[PDB]
Amino acid sequence: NKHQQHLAQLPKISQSVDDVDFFYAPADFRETLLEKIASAKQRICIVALYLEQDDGGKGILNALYEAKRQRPELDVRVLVDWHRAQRGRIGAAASNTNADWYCRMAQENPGVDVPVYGVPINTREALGVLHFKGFIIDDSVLYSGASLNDVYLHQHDKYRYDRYHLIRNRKMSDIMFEWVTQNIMNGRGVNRLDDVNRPKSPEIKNDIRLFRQELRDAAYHFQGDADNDQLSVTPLVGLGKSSLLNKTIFHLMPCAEQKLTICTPYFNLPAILVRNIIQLLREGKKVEIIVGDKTANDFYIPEDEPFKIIGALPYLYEINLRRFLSRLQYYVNTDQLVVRLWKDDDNTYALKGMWVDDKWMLITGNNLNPRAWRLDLENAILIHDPQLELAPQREKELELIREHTTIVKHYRDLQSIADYPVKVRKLIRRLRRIRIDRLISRIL
Ligand SMILES: CCCCCCCCCCCCCCCC(=O)OC[C@H](COP(=O)(O)OP(=O)(O)OC[C@H]1O[C@@H](n2ccc(N)nc2=O)[C@H](O)[C@@H]1O)OC(=O)CCCCCCCCCCCCCCC
Repeated sequence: NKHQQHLAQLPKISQSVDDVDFFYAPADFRETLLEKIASAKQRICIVALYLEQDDGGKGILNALYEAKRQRPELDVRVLVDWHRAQRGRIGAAASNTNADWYCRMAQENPGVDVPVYGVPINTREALGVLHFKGFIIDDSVLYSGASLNDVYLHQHDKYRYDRYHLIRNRKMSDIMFEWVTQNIMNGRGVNRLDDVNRPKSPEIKNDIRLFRQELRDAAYHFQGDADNDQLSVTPLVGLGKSSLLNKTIFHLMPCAEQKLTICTPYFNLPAILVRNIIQLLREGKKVEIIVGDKTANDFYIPEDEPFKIIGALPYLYEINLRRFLSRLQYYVNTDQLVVRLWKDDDNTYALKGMWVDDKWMLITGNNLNPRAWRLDLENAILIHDPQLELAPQREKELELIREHTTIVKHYRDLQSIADYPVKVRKLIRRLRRIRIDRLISRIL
């Protein structure tokens, strides 16, 4: 079996069960992060899509400044997306940016250096973003898809559901930390957001081009020290067709002997992944797909509030799901295909991951969409648990993930375009007439 061989031959870093901690809620993740910031003695590397200027973001940044204040020799770095940091939300009131905020924070803390870098994966945000996940603190990585804001940290009443794994592993964290240092920190495109005279994009357009071309080769290189019959972790990083992550995602699915479970908050599977699923289904195996309700998509705008064009995305992601469910309705009937809609009032959904049987767990920022396949800098940690040492945590986590879901029993239980609000419905129909929906899909 060529797929199983790929996995068997992946380099693997030995992992102690006692150096792996699951957390099951945003608040716990927040507290853990604050716990580790205060405790860190060597380094703190925060890579995130963004670090918002809200109570959540402030909480984390204040704690970083405080850590550096009490340990000047501490190596503290924040890396966020260059483009995202220099704008407000799409279709919101143009405002003070996070980058401006980063500048005020430096000014307001004169003695203490917490460099905030901005990482452009492409010259336009829409064609590439920093989707590298990981908070690297000393010998450990607190790993999550979460960015740093109110909802992701559950600062107040609303939350955004992600996953949270802390892994103490000297070798892995070193590999991840050094990679970030070598391939991002010093690198053409990367500029400091905590500087009022930071450049604009026209000046670095060619720096970004060469940066992307070097990241096209983005990979980790390390010797394996663990065999395929012991708990291990395999850090994976990638961008584009050369991504080892994407190839590992590809080969994982067919390795399922019983069941595959997939999480994504943006359901838009590349054809090659859909074929994997169909294969599994045709072999009598089970496939579980846990996606958010459109109302739990962070692009969703309620009927109440004025409609904005970006608010059409969750509808498109649902169209994708309904089309996918309609094709495979037989397997829903046989109870092999289980599609779960997640919804918890107006809380939002951001879960990623793959589970292959009870043996592999992929924790990743990868949303298994065209964005991750072609555009964005993605990473992951692949946990191999052959002796089932993490079974209590795996089972507990999935139990909690599934709690606020309902199983789709037929595809027509999902709304069709006809049922959508008049402005959305109209917009979407026009896009489908002139096949623009097929085009936009590639950046979704
Ligand atoms: C009214 C004006 C109309 C004009 C529209 C054109 C404007 C385009 C320029 C901006 C392009 C943004 C690209 C973002 C890609 C990204 O973050 O990709 C990664 C992301 C998943 O990252 P993950 O780590 O999983 O985390 P999140 O899910 O929290 O990431 C969501 C990001 O999106 C931001 N956001 C969310 C809601 C909102 N209203 N505005 C925001 O800025 C958040 O602040 C955050 O940065 O994957 C995605 O986000 C998947 C969707 C990609 C969007 C594709 C480009 C924009 C749509 C296309 C234009 C046509 C309109 C639609 C017509 C049907």
